[PDB]
Amino acid sequence: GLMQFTLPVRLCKEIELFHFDIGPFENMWPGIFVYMVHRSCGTSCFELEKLCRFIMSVKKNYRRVPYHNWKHAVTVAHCMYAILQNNHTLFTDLERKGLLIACLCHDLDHRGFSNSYLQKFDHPLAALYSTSTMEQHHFSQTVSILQLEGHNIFSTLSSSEYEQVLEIIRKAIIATDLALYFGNRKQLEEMYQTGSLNLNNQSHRDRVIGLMMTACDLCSVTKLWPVTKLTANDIYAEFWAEGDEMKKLGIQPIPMMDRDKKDEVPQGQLGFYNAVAIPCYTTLTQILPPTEPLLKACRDNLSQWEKVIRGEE
Ligand SMILES: Cc1ncc(C)n2nc(CCc3nc(N4CCCC4)nn3C)nc12
Ligand SMILES: [Mg+2]
Ligand SMILES: [Zn+2]
Repeated sequence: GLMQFTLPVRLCKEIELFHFDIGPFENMWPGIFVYMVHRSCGTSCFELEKLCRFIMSVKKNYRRVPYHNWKHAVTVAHCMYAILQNNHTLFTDLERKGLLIACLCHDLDHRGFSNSYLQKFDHPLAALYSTSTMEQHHFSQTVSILQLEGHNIFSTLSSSEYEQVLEIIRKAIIATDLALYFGNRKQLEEMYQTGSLNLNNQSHRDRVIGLMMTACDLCSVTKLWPVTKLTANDIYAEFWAEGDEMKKLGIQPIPMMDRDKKDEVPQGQLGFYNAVAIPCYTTLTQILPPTEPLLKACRDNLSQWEKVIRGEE
């Protein structure tokens, strides 16, 4: 109970910043997550023994894929931590509890393949979940792990608080389906510009948490350039293997997943920053001004991709 987690000085200071990289030491990532819960939520939020057992079962249910792996989970949780710590008073006790968990769990048992590839392969998950296929699976894996003996980190919540937190987690995880992001951000933009945006309205909160989830999920584009660039290699390592698997089914993949179009990666990154990332962080900064460092870093990384195209690197 009197047992804080503490980090070395460099990590203790830099973990507070949006651009923090959790580092290559896999065995330090659980401590980093517990540290973040203890500070964003409190030392009393979860029973340490149950939290530790839950974190280790979540880790075991991420696969050894290039991008959608345990490092991505903890990375997306850290970005959410930074958002929560810069907007202290905007969020409920249950939201602080649920959102770090949602982030850690949001790609549970990812196989390295898009919802599109499961549907073309006719994977059993695509018959059980016709839209947001992997994201319904990730939420289902989360509930499974919460129900293992000694793993119910929410056991001290009332039955109605328990239903509320699992509903915050379900919506947060579904919102990481990027097909849902475009319309979500469009509605949030209209609501903020016409001044109808209202954070006492639950359906509006749900949208704002949805956007926070997209922002955390995309946060490789907000890191120092060497982090951004090397993460991009992992993203394509997945996409190109899926492209290979599309060609095995007799289907030309989209350019994004075709390794024959390696040479076009810099231009593909531009499209992605202009169509997805910059608009995401723009709308987020309008709604939650202290998240502006995410927009600023994204714009710096867009400018680095522009430099690659100009042969200046
Ligand atoms: C950084 C990042 N974070 C998250 C996600 C989901 N993504 N997805 C991307 C891929 C962007 C992209 N690349 C291409 N190509 C066309 C031919 C060459 C490459 N098209 N597009 C849209 N980057 C990311
Ligand atoms: Mg996902
Ligand atoms: Zn993700």
